[PDB]
Amino acid sequence: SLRYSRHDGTSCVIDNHHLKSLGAVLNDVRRKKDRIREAEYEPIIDIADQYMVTEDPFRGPGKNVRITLFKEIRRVHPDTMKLVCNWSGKEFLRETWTRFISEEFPITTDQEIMDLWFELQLRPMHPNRCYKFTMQYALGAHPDYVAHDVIRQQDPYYVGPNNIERINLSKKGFAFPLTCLQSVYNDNFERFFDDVLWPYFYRPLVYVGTTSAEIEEIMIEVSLLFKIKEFAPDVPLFTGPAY
Amino acid sequence: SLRYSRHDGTSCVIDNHHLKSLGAVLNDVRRKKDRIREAEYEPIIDIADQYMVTEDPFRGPGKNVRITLFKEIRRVHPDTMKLVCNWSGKEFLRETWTRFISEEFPITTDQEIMDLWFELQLRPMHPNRCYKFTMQYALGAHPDYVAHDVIRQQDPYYVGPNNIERINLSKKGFAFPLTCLQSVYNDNFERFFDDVLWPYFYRPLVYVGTTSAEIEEIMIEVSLLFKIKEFAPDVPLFTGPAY
Amino acid sequence: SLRYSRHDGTSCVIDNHHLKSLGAVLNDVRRKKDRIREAEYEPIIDIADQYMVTEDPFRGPGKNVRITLFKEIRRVHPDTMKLVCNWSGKEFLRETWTRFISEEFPITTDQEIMDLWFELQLRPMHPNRCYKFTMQYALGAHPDYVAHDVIRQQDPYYVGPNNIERINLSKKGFAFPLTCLQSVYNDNFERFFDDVLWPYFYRPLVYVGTTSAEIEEIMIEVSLLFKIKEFAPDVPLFTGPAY
Amino acid sequence: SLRYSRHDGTSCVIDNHHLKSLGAVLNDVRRKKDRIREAEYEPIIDIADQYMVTEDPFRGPGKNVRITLFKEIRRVHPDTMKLVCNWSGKEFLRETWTRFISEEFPITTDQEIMDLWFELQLRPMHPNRCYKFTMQYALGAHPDYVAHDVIRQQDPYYVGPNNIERINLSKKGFAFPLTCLQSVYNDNFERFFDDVLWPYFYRPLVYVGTTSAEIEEIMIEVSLLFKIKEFAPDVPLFTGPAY
Amino acid sequence: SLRYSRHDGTSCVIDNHHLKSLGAVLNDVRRKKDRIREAEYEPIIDIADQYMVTEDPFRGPGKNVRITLFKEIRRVHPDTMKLVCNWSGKEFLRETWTRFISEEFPITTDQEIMDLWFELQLRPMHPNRCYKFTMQYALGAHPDYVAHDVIRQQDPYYVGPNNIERINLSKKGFAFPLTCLQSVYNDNFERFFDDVLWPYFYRPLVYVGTTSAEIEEIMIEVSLLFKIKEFAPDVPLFTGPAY
Amino acid sequence: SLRYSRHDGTSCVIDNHHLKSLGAVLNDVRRKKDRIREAEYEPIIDIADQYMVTEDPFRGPGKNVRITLFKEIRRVHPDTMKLVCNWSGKEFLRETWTRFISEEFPITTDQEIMDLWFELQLRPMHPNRCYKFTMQYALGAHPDYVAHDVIRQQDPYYVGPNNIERINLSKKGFAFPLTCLQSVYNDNFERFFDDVLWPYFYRPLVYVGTTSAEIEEIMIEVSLLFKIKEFAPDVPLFTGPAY
Amino acid sequence: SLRYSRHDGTSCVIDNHHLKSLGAVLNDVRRKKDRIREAEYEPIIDIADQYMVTEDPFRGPGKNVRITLFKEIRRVHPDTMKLVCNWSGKEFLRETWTRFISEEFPITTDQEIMDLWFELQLRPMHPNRCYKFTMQYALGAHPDYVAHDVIRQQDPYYVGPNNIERINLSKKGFAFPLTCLQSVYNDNFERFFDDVLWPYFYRPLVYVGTTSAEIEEIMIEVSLLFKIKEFAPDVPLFTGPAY
Amino acid sequence: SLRYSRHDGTSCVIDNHHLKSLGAVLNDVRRKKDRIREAEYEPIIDIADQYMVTEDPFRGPGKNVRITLFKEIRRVHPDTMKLVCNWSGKEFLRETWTRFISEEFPITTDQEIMDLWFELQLRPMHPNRCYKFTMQYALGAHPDYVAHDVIRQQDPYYVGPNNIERINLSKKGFAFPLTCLQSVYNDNFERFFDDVLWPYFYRPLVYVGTTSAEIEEIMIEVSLLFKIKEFAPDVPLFTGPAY
Repeated sequence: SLRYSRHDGTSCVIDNHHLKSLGAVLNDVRRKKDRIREAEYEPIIDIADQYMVTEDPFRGPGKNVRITLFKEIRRVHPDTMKLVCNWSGKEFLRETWTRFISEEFPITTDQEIMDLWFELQLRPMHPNRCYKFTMQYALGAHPDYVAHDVIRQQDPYYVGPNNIERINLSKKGFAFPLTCLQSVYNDNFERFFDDVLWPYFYRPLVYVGTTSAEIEEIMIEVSLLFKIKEFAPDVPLFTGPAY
Repeated sequence: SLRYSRHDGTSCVIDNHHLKSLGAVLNDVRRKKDRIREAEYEPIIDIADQYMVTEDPFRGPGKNVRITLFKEIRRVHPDTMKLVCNWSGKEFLRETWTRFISEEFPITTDQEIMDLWFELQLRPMHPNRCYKFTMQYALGAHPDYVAHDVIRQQDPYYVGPNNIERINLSKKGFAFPLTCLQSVYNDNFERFFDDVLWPYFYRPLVYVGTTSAEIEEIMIEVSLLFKIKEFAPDVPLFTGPAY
Repeated sequence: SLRYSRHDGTSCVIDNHHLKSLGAVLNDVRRKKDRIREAEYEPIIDIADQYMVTEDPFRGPGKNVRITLFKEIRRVHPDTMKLVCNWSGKEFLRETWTRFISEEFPITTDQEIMDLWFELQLRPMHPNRCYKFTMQYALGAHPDYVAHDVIRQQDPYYVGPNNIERINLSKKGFAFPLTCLQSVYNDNFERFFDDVLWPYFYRPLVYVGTTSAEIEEIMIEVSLLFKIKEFAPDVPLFTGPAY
Repeated sequence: SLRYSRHDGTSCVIDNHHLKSLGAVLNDVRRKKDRIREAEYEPIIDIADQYMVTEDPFRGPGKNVRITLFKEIRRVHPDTMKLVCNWSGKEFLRETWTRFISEEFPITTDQEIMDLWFELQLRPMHPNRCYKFTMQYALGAHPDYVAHDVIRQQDPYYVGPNNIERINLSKKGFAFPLTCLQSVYNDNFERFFDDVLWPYFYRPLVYVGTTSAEIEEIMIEVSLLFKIKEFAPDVPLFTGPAY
Repeated sequence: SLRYSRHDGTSCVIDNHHLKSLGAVLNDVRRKKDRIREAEYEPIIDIADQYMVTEDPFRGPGKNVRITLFKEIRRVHPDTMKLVCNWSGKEFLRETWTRFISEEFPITTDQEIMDLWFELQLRPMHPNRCYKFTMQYALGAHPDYVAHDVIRQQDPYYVGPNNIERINLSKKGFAFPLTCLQSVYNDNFERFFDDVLWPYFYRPLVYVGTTSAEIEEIMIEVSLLFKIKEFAPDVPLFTGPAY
Repeated sequence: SLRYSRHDGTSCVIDNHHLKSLGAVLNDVRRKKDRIREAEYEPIIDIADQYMVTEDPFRGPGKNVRITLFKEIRRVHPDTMKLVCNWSGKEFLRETWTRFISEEFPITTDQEIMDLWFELQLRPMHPNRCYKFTMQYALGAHPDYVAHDVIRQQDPYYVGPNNIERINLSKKGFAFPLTCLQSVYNDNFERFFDDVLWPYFYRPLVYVGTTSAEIEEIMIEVSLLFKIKEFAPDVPLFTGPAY
Repeated sequence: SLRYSRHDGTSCVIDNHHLKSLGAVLNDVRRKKDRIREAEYEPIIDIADQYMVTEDPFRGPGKNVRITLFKEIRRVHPDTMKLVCNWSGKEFLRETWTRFISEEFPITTDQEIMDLWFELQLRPMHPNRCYKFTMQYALGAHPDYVAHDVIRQQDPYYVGPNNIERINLSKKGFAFPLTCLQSVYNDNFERFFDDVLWPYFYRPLVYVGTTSAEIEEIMIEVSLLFKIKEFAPDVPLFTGPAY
Repeated sequence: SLRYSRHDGTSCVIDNHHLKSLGAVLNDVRRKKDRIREAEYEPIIDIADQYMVTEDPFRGPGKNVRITLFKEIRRVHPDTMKLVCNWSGKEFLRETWTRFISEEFPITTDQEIMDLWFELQLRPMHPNRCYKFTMQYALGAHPDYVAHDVIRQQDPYYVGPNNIERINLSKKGFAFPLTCLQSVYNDNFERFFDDVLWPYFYRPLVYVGTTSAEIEEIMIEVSLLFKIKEFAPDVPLFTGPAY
C-alpha cells in the first residue's frame, strides 16, 4: 500500500497569490515527461496488440473445486516413467460422479461446469536433491488393453515450475454430472452410467518421471478440478413461510 | 514515414579517389554495432521461440461482417449483473439467419464462414466516472428454463480495455447459414430451421455488471460478428452476353 | 493528443478461455513496475513537500486586462539607465482612472480588482545583437523632486527571458477605481481624485538599461495590467420586459 | 574558463573543395542532437513555468549595508532558548538611527532603503560537535512587558545551513531613517524620534537554541542589514568652481 | 521549429522581491551542468581537430547546373559490366559545348566554372529486388581504340546509397566552354574545337554493373553537372536609357 | 598530468606469501574488462578503417611562416560582399617575392616550400553582435578585367569557427621563390619575374561578407602562409677556421 | 555468421486461429522501437552528410601490385633521420620500368595504372621497445645536388599505426610504363627513357627517424605499389584455332 | 587473442597532405576520453591502495608438488563429521618422508621447501544432489589420546567452491625433509626421525561433514602439497668428461 496515494502536497492563498507544494509540482513535471514517453511508445504497443495471450484458467474466471481422489508413492528409475492409475472407464466414472456429488451437495444454485481437469501434484520425498518432473498420458484405449506399468521416456511433457500439471478432460468422451446450465434433479449413479454412450473407453492413463540420473522417490496427490460458474439470484433466503 | 528511407548520403570520385558521405559512413558503423548486438541475443530468442502466441482473430485473417442486432440500457446495482437477452433458441435463429442473409445478399462469391462471434459493446452514460465492466454467460439450457433477470457477481469475466467482449459461438450447437465452402442455393428460414437438430436448446444468455460501488447506467449494443474467407476468381465481370 | 488513450487492446472468449491482447498485458506489467517505483520515491516527495512555490500571477487565477498606455524609443549608453516616465502623481491617476474606465465600461458584473501591475515590454530595434535588459524603479518621492533623466547602473533588476517586467502596485499608496467587491456607481475623476489621500506622492519612476558594452536602441511599450475576479450570476439576460 | 570558447577548429580550401575540422563537425552533430532534445522537453518546461520562485534578497538587486551592532556569548540548555536582546523600543531606535547614519554619512546620492533586516550570525565555540541552531522571535509587546530570559522550545524556526538567519523588519511598525527616494536633509535623533508614532511598542525580541542534547556554547553577532538602491546621475564630480 | 525559442518563462516584482519562473530557473541549472560537460570534453575535441573532412561539393559552395544528356536501358549479367557510352573525343566535345551553351544563354553575369562532373544516375526497372550498383571508367585512350562493350568485374567502384555516382573531369585534358573568371564573347564550336590541343584523346568511357547474382535491368540517366560561381554586381537593371 | 602514472600500488612478502595493493588489483580487473570491450568492438573499427580523413595542414607536418601583408577595414551591406584586394599579377608577385625573401634571409638551410596559402583573418569591430563570415574568390582573369568592388552573395564559402579562411595557391599558375629542394642562389626580382610565364594572369581576387541582416564593420588581416620543410644536417656550426 | 539469419520462429493454424512464435513477435516489437529511433536521428545524419570522407586507396577500388625493390638496415640517433635512398633519376627509372615490366609480363589485358605509390615498411629489430616512426621526403632536386645522409628532425610526418607509409607519385614528374588505357606494344627501356622529358630531376629522397630517446635499429623494406584497373572482356580463351 | 592488436589503420601522403584511417582516429579520440576518466578516478585508487590482498599461494610463486597419500569413502550423517585420518605422529612422518623422497629423487638442484600443505579433495558419489562440504581439524594431542570417530558440527570451516581445502603445516611442529636452501646429502628415515624433537605429538586430525539434511556419501583424496623454489644454475649438463 501507499501512504498518501496520489494526493500529495497541498495549496494555500497569501495576498491573492496561489502557493503549491514543491513536491507536488515536481510530480506534475515528472508525470508530463512520462506522458510524453507513453505517447512515444504507443505505436509499438499496436504492433504487439496484433497478438494475444490466454488467461490462466485457474486464476481466471469461474470458481475452483478440487475433489482430491488419492495419494501414492512411486520410485522411478532414470529415463523411465511409472503408471499412476489404471482404472477402467467404469471405475473412473464411479469415482468422478460419487466424489463430486457427495462433496458438493446440497447444490443450492443454478450452475454449469465449465471444465474438468485431471490434476497431478508432485513433491519430492528427500531433501537436498535437484531434478524436475516429466509427464505422459493417454485418454482412451480398447477396454481389454492394460497399460504397461513402466515405460521409457520419449519426448515427454515437462511439468511446470510449481510441480503441478493439469490435463483438460473435454466434454466429448468424458461425461459430466451436470451437463449445461441447470438445476439439480433426483439423480443416481445407475441412471448416470446408463446415459453415457462409451463408459468403458475413456479413462485417463497417466505416467510420471523425472530428469534425474538416479532413482528418486515421489509423493503424488491426484485430484479432479472442476471449473464452475454459478447464477445465484440477488434475493434473500427466508425461513419458511416467507412474508 | 521517413524522408530519405535508408538511402542517405552519396559518393563521388576525385582523382581516382572515392569519397563517401560522412553520415552514411557513421551509419554503416552504427549498423555493424547493431548487427553484433543482434547476434549476441539470438540465443535468447531461441529460448523464447519455444513458445507461441495467438494472432488477434479480428485484426487477423478473414474479413469482419458486423451484423448489429439491438441496443439496450440497463442500470446495474453494485456486485450484481443484469440479463442482456432471453431469446428462445428459435428466436435467436430467426434473428441470426434473417439479419445475416438480408444484409449480405446478393452473395456473389464462393465463401466460408470461419467463425461466429457474439459481441457486447459497453459504453457509460455519465461522464466523470471510473469503473470497469464485467461479463458472464451460458450457451444453453432446458427450453423451459427462464434465466434470472439479475444475479450476484461471482468470479466473472473482466471486459477488456476497449469495453468490447466477443464470445465465440462454435460450429457445434450453433448453426451457420453457410456451413462449408459453397455457393449459395435457394434457401429459406423454414428449410434452415428444419435442418437444425436442437434448435430450442442453444441460445446465448449473457449478463453484464461493473466494478463500481454505486449504481451505474450502461448503454449496450449487441452484434453478431462473422469471420468470412472469400474465394473470388481472378476473372472479369462482363455485361451479358460475354464476348 | 493520443490515438487510443489508455484503452488499448481488447479481449475475447474461446471455449471458456479468456484471451487478452499481448500489448495490453505488457502495459499492465510495465505499469506495475512504475507503481513500485512511485512507492519507492514517495518518501522523497514528502521531504520536498516541506516547501512550496508560488503560482505565476498572470497564468494563474483571475483574468488579465492589459490597458496599454504609451510607447517610447530610448537609446541607452552602456552601464547607464534612462528614465521611462516622469508623470506627477496627479497625471498618473488621470491616466490610470481614465484609460481603465473608458476601456472597461460598460461594467456589467460584480467584480473586484485583485492586483494592479506596471508592465514594461522591451524589444530590440536592431537584428544580430546579443544583450539583456535591466530595470530599476522607485514608487514615490517629494512632489517637487524631479528624477534624473539618466543614472549609472548599480545592482539592478535583471529582466526575465521574455523581456517583460511587471511591478506590483499595492493597494496601499496606489488607489484603485474599484476598491472591493462592488457594483459600479456613478463616478467621475474629480470625485475619485478628491478621495485619494496622497495623490501627489505615489507615482512609478522606472528606468531601463542593458548588459551591452555598446549603445543600444530600444522600443518600449508601457501598460497597466489589472487582475480581476468576476462574480457573474448563473442567470439569463432577457430583453425587457422579462417574462 | 574555457580555452577556445565555442570557436574550435577551422577551415580551408584546396582545389575549390572546402575542408573543415573533424572535431568541429562532430560538435555540430552533437549540438543538433541536443537541440532535438531541447525541443522534446520544452512542453515539460511549460508545465513548470506555471509556478515561480523568489530571488534571494541578499544575492539579488540592491546593495547590502551590514551595520553590526554587538556580539554576545550564551550557553543554552537542551530544549531551551535564551534571549538575545531586550532593548526598549527607544533604545533600539537610538542604535538603529545612530549606527546607520554615522556609518553612512556623507550620503552623497539620492537613494531609498528597500528593506531592513535583523541578522543573527551563529558560530560554535567548541570543535568536534554536531548540532544545528534554532530561533524564535516577537516583534512587539506592551512596553512594561519584560521578556523571559529563557524559554522552552516549541515549533521553532530552524536556522539555515550557513548559520545565518535574517528577519525582515517591515516599513509598518519599524521606522527608517530614510523613508522614500529622497536627498538627505539636516536631521537629528530628537526630530526622528518625535515623528515615530509608536516608538515604545516595536522592538525585536529574539531567542536562540540548538538541536543538541547537551549544553552548547554559542558566539552571536547581531547586525542590521540595509537593502539600498541608489540613483546616481551619470555626471562628473568637479573641483569647484566647475568649468 | 520551436514555440518560445530560448525565451521561456518571465519575471515580476512583488514588494521589492524578484520572482522568476521555476521552469526558466531549472533550465539555467541544466544549462550550467551542460556547460561543465562541454568544458570536460573540449580536450577531446582538440585531438579530433588534428584532422579534417571535406565538404560535399554538391551541397556546398557554388550553384549546380545539371545538363542532362541522354538515357539508356541496359541488362547486365552477374559479375559483368556494360559500356554506357563510346563517343569519340570530338563528339563528347560537341555535346558538352552545345548542350551547356544553348541551355545557359543568355549568360548575363561574370562567372567561372569551378568543376565539371560526369553524373551517372541508376534506377532499377523491377520491384521487389535487392542489389547495389557498381561502376568503372577510363578517361582516355588512343583514338582508334574501341572499348569492349562488356567486361568482367574486378575491384570496381561501389555506387553510393542514393544510386548516383559523379566523376570529376579536371581542367587538364577536359576543356571548358568558360576557362576563367570572364565575360562571354562571341563564340562558336569551330573556334572552341580548334583551341583544344588533344580533342580526340580525352573522352569518358564508363561501365556499370551490379552486385546481383541474376540478370538485372537498369535505367540510366547521364548528365554533365557544372559547378559555377557568379560575380553579380549589386546594381539595378534599368530599361534603356538609364536615368 | 597524472600523479603516479600507471605505477600505482606496490607489493611485499610476509612469510613467503605475496601481498599486493588492493587498488592495483582492482585496476587489473577493470583493465581486463576494458580489454574484452576493446576486442568486442574491433570489428567495428575495421568497417570504419575502410575510410580516411585528412590531417590539418597547419597543425600537421612542415613549419608555418606567416608573412603578413596588410590590414583593411570594410563595411558590408547584408547579402553583399566587398572586394578585399585588386592587385595586378605583377604587384602580387612583387609583394610575394619581396616580403618572403626579406623576412626569411638569411636562408641557411636546404629547404622546399610545400604549399602557399592565402590567409584571410576576420574580426568584428563592435561588441554584442552575432553573425558569421562568408567568402568568395577567383584565382585569375584577363589582365584588363577589373573586378567589381561589391557583389551579391550567391552560394558562398562559409568561414570556419575561428574566423580564418586559407586558400591554397597551387604550384601551377602561382610561382614560388623556391621551386624544389634547393640551396639559395643569388636572386633578384627582375630575374624572378622574367622566368614566370604568365605573370599578369594569376592574382587572388577575394571577397568577404556576413550572414548579418544589418551592416557590419570588419577588420581584415591578409597574410601569405608558407609551409616549409627543412633538411638541416646533423653537424656543428663552427667559428672559422674549423678545426 | 548467424544461425537462423533473420528468419527466426514460425507459424501454424489451429481451428482457424493463427499462432506465431513468441520470440519472433518480440523481435517485431523491438524492431519497431529501433525504426522509431532511426527516424528520430535521421535529421542528425543530414547535418553529418554535409561532409565527406575519402575511401582508403589500398582497401578500395583497383588491384594492388607490390613491386618490392630492396631492404636495408639503419641505426638512427634520437632526433635525427637517415637517408633511405639516393638514386639518380635515371637509376630510379631503370628500377621502376625494369622491375614492373619483368614481374607483370605477360600483360594479357587492357589496363590503366591509376596511381603509383612509394611504400616504406618499418619494423623494429629489438623486442621490448616502445617508439614510433617518423618520415620526411623530397621529390626532386638539381641533378648535381647530393642529399645529406643524416638530418635533424623538424616537424616530420608521423608514420601510421601499422608502420607503413605510402607516398603518392603523381603522373606529373613521375613517368609510368603504361600511361593510359592501352594494350601493350613492343617496348624497351631506351625508348621509354628517351620519351621522358626530365628524367634526371624527379627521384624520391626519403628519410626515416623515430620518437625514441635512444638509438634504435630498424629494418626497412621499400616497394613500389601500383594501383591498376583492368578491362577484361567477358569472352573465352580458346586453344588455337578457335572454332 | 586479437587480430590487429592496437596497430589498426594506416596512413598515406597525397600532394603533401597526410591522410589517416578514420577508425584509427576515432580510437585516438575514445582513448583520450578514457585517459581523462583514468585521471578522474586515480584519487579513489589511492584510498583503495591503503589496503592489500594476499596472492593465492598455489597459483602464485613456487612450484606445486602434489604427493597424493590415499583415498577413502565416508558416509556422514547430517550435522556430524567423520574422522578422515588417525595416524600417530610416527606414522605420519614415515608417510611424509617416504612418499616425498621416493617421488622426488633424484633431486638434482639446490632448493628449499617454502610450505607444506595438507590437502583435502572432496567429490560427491551421487548425482542430482545439492550440498556443500564442511571441515574441522586439530594439529596435535597427547600421544595416548585417540580422536573420536564422529563428532557433532559446531562452527566448522566451510570448504571453498572447488571442494578443495588446504591446511598449512608450519615449520614449527611439522618437520620437513629439506629444512633450508641446501643440496641433498645421504639421508634415511632413522636419521630423520631421530632429529625430530616431538615426533609423537604433531599429527593432522581432520574431520569432514556436509550442509545436507540427509546422509551423503563422499569420496576423499588426501595429499601433501609442497611449495618448492629451485635455484638451478644457468649452465649446461654435459656427458662426462666435460670438455
